[PDB]
Amino acid sequence: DVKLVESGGGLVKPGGSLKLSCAASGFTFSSYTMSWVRQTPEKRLEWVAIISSGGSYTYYSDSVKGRFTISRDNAKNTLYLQMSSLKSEDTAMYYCTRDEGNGNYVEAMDYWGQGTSVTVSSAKTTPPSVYPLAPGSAAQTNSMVTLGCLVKGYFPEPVTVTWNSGSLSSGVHTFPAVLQSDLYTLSSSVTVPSSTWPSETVTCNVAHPASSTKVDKKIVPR
Amino acid sequence: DIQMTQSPASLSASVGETVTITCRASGNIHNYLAWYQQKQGKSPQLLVYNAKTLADGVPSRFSGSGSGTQYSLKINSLQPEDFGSYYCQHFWSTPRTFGGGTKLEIKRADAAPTVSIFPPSSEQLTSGGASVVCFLNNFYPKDINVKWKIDGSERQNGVLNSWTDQDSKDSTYSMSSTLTLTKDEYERHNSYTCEATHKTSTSPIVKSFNRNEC
Amino acid sequence: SILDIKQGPKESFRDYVDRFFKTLRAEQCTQDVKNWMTDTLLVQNANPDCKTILRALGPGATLEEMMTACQGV
Repeated sequence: DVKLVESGGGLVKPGGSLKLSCAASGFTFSSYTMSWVRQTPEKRLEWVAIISSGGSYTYYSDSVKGRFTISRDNAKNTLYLQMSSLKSEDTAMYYCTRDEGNGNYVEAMDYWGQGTSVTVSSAKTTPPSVYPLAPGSAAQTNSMVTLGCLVKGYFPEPVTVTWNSGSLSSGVHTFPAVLQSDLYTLSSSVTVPSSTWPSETVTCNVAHPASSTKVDKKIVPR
Repeated sequence: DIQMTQSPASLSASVGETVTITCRASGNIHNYLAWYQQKQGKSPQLLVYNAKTLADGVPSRFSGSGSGTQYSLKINSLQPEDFGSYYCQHFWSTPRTFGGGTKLEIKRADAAPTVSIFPPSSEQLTSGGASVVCFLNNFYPKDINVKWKIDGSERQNGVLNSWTDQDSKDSTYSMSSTLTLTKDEYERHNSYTCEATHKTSTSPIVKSFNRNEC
Repeated sequence: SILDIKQGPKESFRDYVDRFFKTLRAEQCTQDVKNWMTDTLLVQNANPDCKTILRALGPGATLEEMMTACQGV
């Protein structure tokens, strides 16, 4: 049962430094060639760097050459990526990856990690503001009724929205966040049969780990 | 270097249909090509390699074919678990480059969206900002145009839209839209209106409120 | 003799490539044969670790690229 587990992702300022690593369990580590592969916010995947099973030999995509350094501690069953001189453009999910064992040349990347996210930007960390979205005085008649709450002006990603401590999953929609110069804004929506609105508490829970924020909001009518 | 071009960028099919993604290299690869699968919010899984051979535990409905410079991937009679993204990469020359990727989504009978307009909260006004929010939830075909009418005439200034991924349960889409203003700008009008014009019907879905209703 | 040239465990692939083709000139067989030999010998006789990476550079990779891949750190 082969596993790759990356970690060390985080927020870093342009021209900063950060070091990703990947713990391999499952197979003889020093028997394989390894890589780091990234996926853009857009979702274009770009191979970045590769390394000898021994470790003394490396190779780099032009796009990182001389900025990034790949390495492995074979005894620690670990692969590393040292990043320096970070471009905003380096903002990606970084994937740790194994070259398959069997072809004369490498014929596939066998296995992937799950990835850690790296965001490079200068924008400072910020706690969100949660405001409720109650459907004010009008509409509503329908069997189902929609409520929501908006999570405004925070950085960086991610945020975690939940309705009544998770006990209202299905019928929820949390919208992808939107960068609004230096700051994120996301909204989320629940729908509930309206005969069990006001007189049944509906609260959302907003978690912003990056700045130690837990927030809840009753959804008081108008 | 060798570059990979994929297409389509996206296509959407129905369970049971057959489908062909293609892939095209700037040089020859003499079959040194692989295809990865990526389901929403998961990491890529190798699915085919050397153009033709399937990775282990990949159902047989998948075939790869091609030679020289154009290769392609085909899925016979789709199953729900096949919908996602698809990337090809080559293993000939040294930068192993990737196709742009082909996004595969599920077809289904058209839904109209459920539109919900939301005024600002008092809390927010207290801060100095106002945002009027619109949910356009759970519709088929992915596209809609939204239209914001302050008072009666349009406004295209401070709008901001977000789109969900194809719903896992029910294969539909939703959209959030957020018209933002100064508390001060906001307390200067009456109509606030949200117009969703969408395939499902001719005349738009209109939802509005007046700032007077307490 | 050519069978004897093999890459040292810290010798960079470049200098090993000079030794090889030096030696290869010295031996006397068809240009044809000496090319076959290269094909068998040169990648195969690189330091065990270095082939690892060479294996991953793909078939298409040039010498120029290999030599780069296989200098030190």
